[PDB]
Amino acid sequence: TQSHYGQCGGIGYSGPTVCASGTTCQVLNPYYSQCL
Ligand SMILES: *[C@H]1O[C@H](CO)[C@@H](O)[C@H](O)[C@@H]1O[C@H]1O[C@H](CO)[C@@H](O)[C@H](O)[C@@H]1O
Repeated sequence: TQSHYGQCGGIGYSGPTVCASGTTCQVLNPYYSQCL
């Protein structure tokens, strides 16, 4: 899973998108979504 404060869903982001249990994937910007 993605770490806390990590990107959880960018458009074209091939890395860890699934937030860790206890973190919310908050889309902050078009490509930047962060596990908060
Ligand atoms: C958490 O770790 C992931 C890799 O294991 C990264 O992909 C994430 O973006 C996230 O890293 C960022 O946030 C953490 C918060 O603890 C910082 O420690 C990292 O340096 C980085 O800024």
